[PDB]
Amino acid sequence: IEDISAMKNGFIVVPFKLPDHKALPASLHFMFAKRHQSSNSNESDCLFLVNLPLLSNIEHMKKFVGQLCGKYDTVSHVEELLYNDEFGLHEVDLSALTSPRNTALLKFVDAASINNCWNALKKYSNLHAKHPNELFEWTYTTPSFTTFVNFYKPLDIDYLKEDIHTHMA
Amino acid sequence: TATESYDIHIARETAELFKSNIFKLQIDELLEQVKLKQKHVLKVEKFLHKLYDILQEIPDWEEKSLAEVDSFFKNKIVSVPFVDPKPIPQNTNYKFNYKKPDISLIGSFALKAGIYQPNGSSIDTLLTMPKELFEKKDFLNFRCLHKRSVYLAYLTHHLLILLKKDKLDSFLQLEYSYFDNDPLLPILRISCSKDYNFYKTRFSINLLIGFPYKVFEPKKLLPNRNCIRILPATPLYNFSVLSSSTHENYLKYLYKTKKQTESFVEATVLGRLWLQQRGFSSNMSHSGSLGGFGTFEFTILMAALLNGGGINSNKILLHGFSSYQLFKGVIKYLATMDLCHDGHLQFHSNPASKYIDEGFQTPTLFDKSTKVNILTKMTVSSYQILKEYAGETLRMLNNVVQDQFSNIFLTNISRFDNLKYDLCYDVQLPLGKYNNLETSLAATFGSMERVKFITLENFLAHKITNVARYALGDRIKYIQIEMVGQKSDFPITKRKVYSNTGGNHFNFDFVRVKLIVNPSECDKLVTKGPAHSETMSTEAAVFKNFWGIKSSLRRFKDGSITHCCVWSTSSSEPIISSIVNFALQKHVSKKAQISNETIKKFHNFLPLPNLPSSAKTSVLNLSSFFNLKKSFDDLYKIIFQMKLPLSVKSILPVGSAFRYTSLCQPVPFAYSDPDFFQDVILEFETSPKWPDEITSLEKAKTAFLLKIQEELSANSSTYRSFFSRDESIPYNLEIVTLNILTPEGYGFKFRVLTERDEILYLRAIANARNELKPELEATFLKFTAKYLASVRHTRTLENISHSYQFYSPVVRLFKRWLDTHLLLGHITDELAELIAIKPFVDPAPYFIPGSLENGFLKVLKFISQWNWKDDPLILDLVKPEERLTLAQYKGIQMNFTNLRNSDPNGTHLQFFVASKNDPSGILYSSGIPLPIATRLTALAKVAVNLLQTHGLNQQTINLLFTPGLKDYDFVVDLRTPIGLKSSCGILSAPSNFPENLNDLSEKMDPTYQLVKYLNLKYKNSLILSSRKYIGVNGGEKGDKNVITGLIKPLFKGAHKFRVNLDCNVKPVDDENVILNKEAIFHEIAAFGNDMVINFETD
Repeated sequence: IEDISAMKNGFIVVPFKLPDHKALPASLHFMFAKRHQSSNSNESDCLFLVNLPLLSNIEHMKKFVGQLCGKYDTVSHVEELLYNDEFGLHEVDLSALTSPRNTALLKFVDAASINNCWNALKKYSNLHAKHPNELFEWTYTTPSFTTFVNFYKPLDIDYLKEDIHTHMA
Repeated sequence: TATESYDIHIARETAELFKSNIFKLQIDELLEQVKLKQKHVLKVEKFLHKLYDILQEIPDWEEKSLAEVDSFFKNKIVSVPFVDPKPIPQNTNYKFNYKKPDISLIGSFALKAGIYQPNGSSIDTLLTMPKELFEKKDFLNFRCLHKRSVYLAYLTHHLLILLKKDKLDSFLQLEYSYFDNDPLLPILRISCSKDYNFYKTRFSINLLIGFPYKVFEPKKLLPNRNCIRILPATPLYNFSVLSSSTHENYLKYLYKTKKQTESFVEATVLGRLWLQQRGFSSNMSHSGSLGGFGTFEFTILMAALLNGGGINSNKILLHGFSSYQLFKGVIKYLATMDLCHDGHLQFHSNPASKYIDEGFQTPTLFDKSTKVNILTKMTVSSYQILKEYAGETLRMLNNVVQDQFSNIFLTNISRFDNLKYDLCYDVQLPLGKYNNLETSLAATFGSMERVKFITLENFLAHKITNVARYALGDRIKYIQIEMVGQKSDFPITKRKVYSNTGGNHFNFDFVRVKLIVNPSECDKLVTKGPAHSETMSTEAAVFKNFWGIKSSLRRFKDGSITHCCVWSTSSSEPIISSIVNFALQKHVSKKAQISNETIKKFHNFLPLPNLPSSAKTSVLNLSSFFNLKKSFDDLYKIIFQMKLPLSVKSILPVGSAFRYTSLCQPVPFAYSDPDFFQDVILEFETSPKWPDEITSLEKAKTAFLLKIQEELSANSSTYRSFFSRDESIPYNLEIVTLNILTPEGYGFKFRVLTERDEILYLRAIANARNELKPELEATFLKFTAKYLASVRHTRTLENISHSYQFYSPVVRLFKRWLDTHLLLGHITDELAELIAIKPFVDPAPYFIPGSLENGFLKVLKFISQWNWKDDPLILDLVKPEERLTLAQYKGIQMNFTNLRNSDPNGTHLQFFVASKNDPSGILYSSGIPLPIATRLTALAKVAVNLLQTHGLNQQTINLLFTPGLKDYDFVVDLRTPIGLKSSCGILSAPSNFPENLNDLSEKMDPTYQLVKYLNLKYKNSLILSSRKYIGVNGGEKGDKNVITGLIKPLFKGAHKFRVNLDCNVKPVDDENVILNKEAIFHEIAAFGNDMVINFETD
């Protein structure tokens, strides 16, 4: 298993060490990455990512790429994380109809940034076999009590008023 | 006229044809199923033939004094089964003798109406003592009965000798018993253990000793005559004596009728089975059993109705009637023609039967030929119950829609007292011996009582019935007193049944008082007594004496002053429990110990609201819900009267509180309660200006809510309000509710519904690509349930609940049970509500539930037996006798069979639950994971089995509400940093809303959101379950939750790596992957983090 650096379909295997939890007895999470091919203009210089860790966001992805850059002394700037709909909330466009799950695109600022990252990922994918302790830990965002109860809070009236008033004009 | 008669007859035949034809085929099949094989009849007839020979060889002995018989038997194994009062030398001038009997057969076997019974059946062999053994005064003072007992004893002795000789004694069993459990009539019973061995036939032989027809003047043995000189009439005694002379008479009468009427035997089998399922038999009911009306009485009644029966002596049944018409006609007569308080039936077994509209206050079917009251063995309480079962069966027989055959004949309703009855009280009565009764029994059991009641057991059962009936009044509908542990058989070495059980020397261990409750009256505060006047009426004196210290005077709202008793309600028990305790201890025995702990345990599993006097509030009290509605009503007026750009057309409250189904009763300011915010649908007058796309439509709706909120905040500032997102309609991201907090402390959430909404969802389905249509259908279903169907669901349940008073607390307890087992999160409230209503709207062959225990156990029993793969649940959501027609019912059945055509195992849809509100059967039960449905069925079976095995008690009730948490891939313990029991409005009190409405959230369940988002993330691969009501089911502080996890079978094995697998996986090689358990576990632990206390994995 340690010897599997890439899947047959061209996806590089990108493992992370899992942080400890008080309630659980070094396990890995496996993300998968491939260069995205798209004739769509805003999907340029993207890695197609399969199986992102819980609550992945741009800050976490920038940290990861930065650790890669530091380890392999290279330069890579991440622009955006696209189509990260972890909870399936936007899976169907109801708006359009009334008139790739578990996956996302990691978009880089230019062709050089992605090429550098991709080269770094290739070497990263061989660590499992050669130096498993050199794999990076993924530290989950850990939602607080406040984060969960926030879901119950009122909508901001002034934002709402503005949103509605403008849209209705 | 003949042509008139014929036209009516053809009209009736046509009207009855559909059910008639179906019933006949079912009857044919049942009869084949229970048919006695000729080989068995023939095999016992062989033993019976030998028995007749043996008996014919018993030699006559000689006229003997009591002293002489005593001497004769003293040294022998056999005892004389003398009845109480057994004869004394000083009071017995006559003597005793045995001569060869006339042998004959009676009962079903003689009529060839026997059926295969797993338990077996008896053949009644009649042995008539010769007329010369009797003096014409022998009907008096137990003379004939003492002569009878010696005759039987002498027979039993010589039979035993002759059986030993033929070697038959090695497989034959002899014992004494009482015919029809009549203690005046001991008999000998012969049975087989494993050529004359008839063991495999399941027969037993009863040797009945009878008297010759008319040996005693029948008029001297009339029910109103005295035959024990000590004067009070002795109807019980007289029946035992007189009917001992009429056994052959009745067999002849029944045989003649059978010969005249083609379907008589078939109808007899139907009657026997109908009575058997309902716990009735021919046995004496006066000693604390349900009966006095078995196969024999059914056939005698049927025979009488075949020779008249009308008020003007017209025929009720015709000789050519099918077995269906015969059975139905007997049931209809039993249902509608009163034989106790208001009338009786007269017949002639030797002329037309005539209903007479005067009642004797006891069940009466009177044979003018023989002077026998056929119904003597029935108590009033047994008859009243029989008549109600008859009424229910008559209704079932007239149902032209749902098939009732199984309910009528195939369902034993007598196995479990707590299902058959609403309340059952165990009464210990350690009365001691007969000589102890002066102090152990509050009423006198003297000479007059022994003459009337014959036994202490009869006297006692009647006393307890009469006391409980008077004490309870209109709080009950029906009552049965059961002598538990009563025995009918005794050794040939004993005089009678002896007992030392239950701290007494009488024939019972204890007494059970079993009640059918009247829910409109059962828990009322006031027991109403006679009017108060200047001098005490007899009725008022009786009332005062009966109630003692409990009796007082009270002024009613109408100005009347009457004698009454006032009781205290309790959340824990019905007033009935207090009354039974008080009345039995005062009027039956100071030693009585009354217990009914099961009802209290069920009561205490309903969460107690933190409201004034909560613990003293009836389970039937709905004030909490009414107070919420009153608050809503005030807000309704304000909004309805607002001047807005469109006028308000409808404001329709659709939350659980509006139909009395909220798990917890609503409490002011209890905003931790999951049901705190009550949904309300707001509709404006129609307008062509609503947007034609969903985003703009929802924003336009929100614009109207903003105008409402603005006006509310300006001029009704004791209301507070805010806006909330509703994310529960998948893919509609712009729905906003206006949440209003009333000054009374209640919460309402308003959403707008337009005439454009449904059109847009339907268009979305039409527009979606084929692959996506299912998802858009599911969205539309969620929309329909919330916005459209919620109004009819709520109106229907609110309305019919008034006729089903125990439904509200039963469904609430059911939800609590579902939540303790982590099911409630997957089962919609509406589905839970519709399953729970089944025993109320479709009770047959039971009665509508009249207690919390009765209703709750009926719901679990229903689920335990519901094969949801094979059968739909189709409900007529109506009050007791708008019902589905035959065509509508079949159309719904076809929705089910269509569905099963492409979903034959219920993998996609398990519980099909339909009604006039939802003929699709799937509005409230779609999208449930199969493992969840199977677990619900499994738990109901576990529950029913636990109760069948270990009985209903405090320990097993506790177990019903304990999750097992076994068979899961993982189990996570959660603890929230703040306990919510108090702020949920549950007594282990909220008093205001927070200054900043952002702080409402600080007392809301964070674990609810946690589990919601976990399910959204892992929908494709996992099934996660948790408690929805942490305040109720989270322990003493309401802070503990649990998440259970199941890996979907689709993900227990490896798969090809694909981009759309939607699962957290690890590679197993370069082509294949497998679900990564350790990673998933770490994700879940990290998601809950500080709230995750324990994590167990398979």
